[PDB]
Amino acid sequence: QVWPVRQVRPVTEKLPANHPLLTGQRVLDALFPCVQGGTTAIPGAFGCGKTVISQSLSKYSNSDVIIYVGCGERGNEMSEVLRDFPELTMEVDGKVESIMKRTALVANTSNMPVAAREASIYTGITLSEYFRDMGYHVSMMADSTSRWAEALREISGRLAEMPADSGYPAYLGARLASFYERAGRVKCLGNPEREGSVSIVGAVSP
Amino acid sequence: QVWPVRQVRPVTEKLPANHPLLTGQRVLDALFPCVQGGTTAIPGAFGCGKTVISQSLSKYSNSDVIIYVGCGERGNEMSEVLRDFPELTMEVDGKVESIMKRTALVANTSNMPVAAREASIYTGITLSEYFRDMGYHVSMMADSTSRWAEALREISGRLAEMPADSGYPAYLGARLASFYERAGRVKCLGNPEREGSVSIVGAVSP
Amino acid sequence: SLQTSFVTLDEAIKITNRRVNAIEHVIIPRIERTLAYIITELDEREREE
Amino acid sequence: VCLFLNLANDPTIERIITPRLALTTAEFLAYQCEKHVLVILTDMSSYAEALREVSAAREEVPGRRGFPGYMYTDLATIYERAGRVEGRNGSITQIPILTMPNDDITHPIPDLTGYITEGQIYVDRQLHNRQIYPPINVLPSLSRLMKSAIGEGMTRKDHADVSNQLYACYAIGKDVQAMKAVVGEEALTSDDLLYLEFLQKFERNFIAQGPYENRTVFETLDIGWQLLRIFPKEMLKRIPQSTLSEFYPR
Amino acid sequence: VCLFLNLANDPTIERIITPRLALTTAEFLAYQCEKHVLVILTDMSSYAEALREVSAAREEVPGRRGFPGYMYTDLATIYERAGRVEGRNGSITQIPILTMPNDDITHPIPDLTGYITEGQIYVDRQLHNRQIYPPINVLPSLSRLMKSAIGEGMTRKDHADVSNQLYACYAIGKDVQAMKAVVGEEALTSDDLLYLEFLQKFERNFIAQGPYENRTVFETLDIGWQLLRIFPKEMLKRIPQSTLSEFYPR
Repeated sequence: QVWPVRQVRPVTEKLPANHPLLTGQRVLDALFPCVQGGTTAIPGAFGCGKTVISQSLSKYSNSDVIIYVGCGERGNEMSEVLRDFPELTMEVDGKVESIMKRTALVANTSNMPVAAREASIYTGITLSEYFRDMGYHVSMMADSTSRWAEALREISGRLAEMPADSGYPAYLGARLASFYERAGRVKCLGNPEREGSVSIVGAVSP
Repeated sequence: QVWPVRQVRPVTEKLPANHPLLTGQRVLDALFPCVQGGTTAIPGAFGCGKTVISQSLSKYSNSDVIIYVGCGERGNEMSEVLRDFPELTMEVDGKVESIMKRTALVANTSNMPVAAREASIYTGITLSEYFRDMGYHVSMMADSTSRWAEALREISGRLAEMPADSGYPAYLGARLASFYERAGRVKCLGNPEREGSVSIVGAVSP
Repeated sequence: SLQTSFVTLDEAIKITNRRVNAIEHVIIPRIERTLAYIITELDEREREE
Repeated sequence: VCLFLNLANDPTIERIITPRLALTTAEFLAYQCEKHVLVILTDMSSYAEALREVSAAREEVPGRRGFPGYMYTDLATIYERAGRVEGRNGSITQIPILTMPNDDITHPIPDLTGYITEGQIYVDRQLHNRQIYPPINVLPSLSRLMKSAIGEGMTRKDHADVSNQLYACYAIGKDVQAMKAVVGEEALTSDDLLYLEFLQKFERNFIAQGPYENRTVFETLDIGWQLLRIFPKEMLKRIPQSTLSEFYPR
Repeated sequence: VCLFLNLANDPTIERIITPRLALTTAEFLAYQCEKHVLVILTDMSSYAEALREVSAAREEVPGRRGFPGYMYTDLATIYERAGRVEGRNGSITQIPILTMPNDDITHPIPDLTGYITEGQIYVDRQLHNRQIYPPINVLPSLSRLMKSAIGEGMTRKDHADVSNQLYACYAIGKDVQAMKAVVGEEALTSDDLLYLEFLQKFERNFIAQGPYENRTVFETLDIGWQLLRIFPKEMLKRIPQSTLSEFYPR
């Protein structure tokens, strides 16, 4: 099927979140826990560990599907995923299965076109909603949404628009809010009663 | 002959500077030596004993030609230089002569046009590059380079140009580096095989 | 009595020097840092207007 | 060697195409003639300043301190032309050189460079004023590809643990050095003096090298262990026990 | 209860008419059906962001931070729809709810809102991080209609003096605690320790309440007196003698 990446896929109802999203870290599990269907932000300077936290979370969490959006970041950080993941496995019925059999990547590195950093984000959150509708629990890692904001500022500059704050357009907060409002636990549209969920973990690069 | 002040004069080759600039003070000649073709900076402030440098350069030095530059000095501070400099003397071949037989002055005050207080440094360096191409060793001195940078900032401001750190124009370090890159020892263009030098002494007022 | 004086004066000297070194190495540098930061941020607000 | 020299009395707007000429030459030599190239780009600060000047010339949206808003997407088209590819036996190792204005690492140039590159080597002024060479401060330094390049069969089994322990000990020593500037020389413990000894011996034996001395990595690791033996093996709380059983007594 | 809901997945330009349909119902109910209405307006900051978003698309001379230059006259046509009118037995009370960006009370939105409303209730982050609920910081909070709603015949004759003395004591205790943390835990005077005990017991017993606890006004005043009894009656300079004589000795 074909779906417009800027329209939210419908549901029957949005339910509250009642289950933990288990990372592998002692902190972030003891002190500041996320839930299945929550929204997280990891702000930090360069060299602090946003990408390592994101990749460990995508390797060892308890989610059924993992979507990894690399939006305007290093191209050697997608070759570390395509090399590490086919070797890591998980146990199900005695049989071992690699964790790349349940992962999808959407890469637009930092020297790729700047206008396709927006189309990347919307491409990921629309794949998180297609699998949630099947009854799965999806987690979506958006690495440096700040690059999406920078793409927006560049395009807004080419249009000769009036800036709002530090150069960014006046509608930045609206885009961010309506993107983070797509995460949650849902009762899925359709007659067989399912229950799905989409968590979003967004890295910020101040 | 007529020469544009914002164009460097051509040479045959830029040599490395390997000969002292004798000033006559025991300090500045033993502990902190300068070379013929070097670049110096002093602090131009009140009551710091600053005239020793220019007076030593003019009277007792191995230079052949002296070029003094005031870049927007106060009104009564210029009246002191234009009074003192025609009084200094040297001894040559046993006789006593006036230093204004081998000296040229560029004199601006704070109310003279802002585009003359900015192009003063370039007039001075072009005169010294003209006397270097004869075979001489020139030593230029720019008094209060800060009063030049402020006229630069004001000329920028007039053209409604985006400011940079502390309001100064964007091209401040480029100008300050391409100015001091005009000093040094060179092998002069032309047939009778000579060699010259230009030594710049700037003054800053932090 | 002289020795008793000596001892109390010796400890009070150390306490006061500790206070001086604290105000000189911990407090004043921090204030100067948060002053330079404010100057920078005001310079940045002007460039947007 | 192939040099592309643009000096300080040369056109400013031609500083924008110099690194791209250099990198096109590098990519031809590496991905078509299959060599190992090393690219040195000197003063990306002057490149960034020429870029700011051209941006201000035509009134575009600025970022911090007047630099264009697209400076990240512009530096990334230069830094990202460096690596290996599948099926070809060449590579490109880039080593830009920066100058941080006022030694500030939060300035737009170092800050945007550190978000793009895979580490950085920090050259310190405080160590230069003590006549130390090379004046490299290892705490604000980083290399993001080290974890996959060291270890058993690559350098030696203990590389990573020695590195992490040297980092921890250096940081605690620099903490003690600043505590003693307030509480005095005679208020420290028996372990704070161990840390203050480690600091001196580290800065003078490990860092300081001499400008023509070529230390194989095993010599470096031996020096690191000689420095770590200052402490009892119970203070080294980052090294596993089966590594301390094999490498600490020797 | 009547609800008007604009969620963060809804259009942004609706937020401009939302607080005006909610205030047109409240005016029909109060001044035509004669009932007492309570209007809650959640995120008066999102409304101003939508205002700025419409003003930036019209290429208008911006205000501070980019918000429109007529944002004062715009918030005043929302806030000033509240009160009682003659001859009609209905009222409207308004409780907007802002969120200050970066906890900054000099941002345009809180600034301009303070010029229009009668006071403010300030929710603090420092009190939140220490497990206090409700985390209300009473030093920058204010209510400008309090003087005429309290006192003898309305609540109790000792209300204003207790409130004034509690405020003054809290201020003096904060100014003490600052330098107590800075210079000397033992250089504190004998009464510069009573203000710190008052700080602790006031933030734990008066402010901290419980998310379902409904105190009367007289219980609040009794707790205020229990706290004021920490100090000898000579240190309460903001309370008259006739009130101290009647309420202190219990």
